[PDB]
Amino acid sequence: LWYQLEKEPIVGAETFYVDGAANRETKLGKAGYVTNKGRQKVVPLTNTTNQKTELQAIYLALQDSGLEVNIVTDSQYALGIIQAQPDKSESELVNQIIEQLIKKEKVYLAWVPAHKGIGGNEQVDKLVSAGIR
Ligand SMILES: O=C(O)Cc1cc(=O)oc2c(O)c(O)ccc12
Ligand SMILES: [Mn+2]
Ligand SMILES: [Mn+2]
Repeated sequence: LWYQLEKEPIVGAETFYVDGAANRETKLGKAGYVTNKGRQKVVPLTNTTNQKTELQAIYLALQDSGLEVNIVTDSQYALGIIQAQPDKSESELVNQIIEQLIKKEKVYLAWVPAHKGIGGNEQVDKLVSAGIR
């Protein structure tokens, strides 16, 4: 079915490093990205969870990118959902992400381990984590 993930990075395409952070007690969160072209975004979230913020971040990257995009996440949870290539989810947010994925021409989704010195990943982590932490 209909959408396909690239097997290797798209050379020359904007690369979005995404992350989210949420506070357990307070349920406040942030989602965001930084790109290799100097683009950045951080949005505040309420009544959220870590996994929801990580999915929110990918949705933003998808909304704000062109038809070809590389996305680098540290979330295995999100990776799983997207690599599974579902038709429909019970989650509205996942369905929105799916809708956006179909509208892309090429999407590469990479995973990196959190807090292991990957440049872009550390950058966005610091962004979304500030004030939440
Ligand atoms: O790697 C970990 O310890 C858990 C973890 C998973 C994830 O998806 O995102 C994370 C993150 O953004 C952090 O700042 C710290 C830990 C995680
Ligand atoms: Mn993360
Ligand atoms: Mn982080």
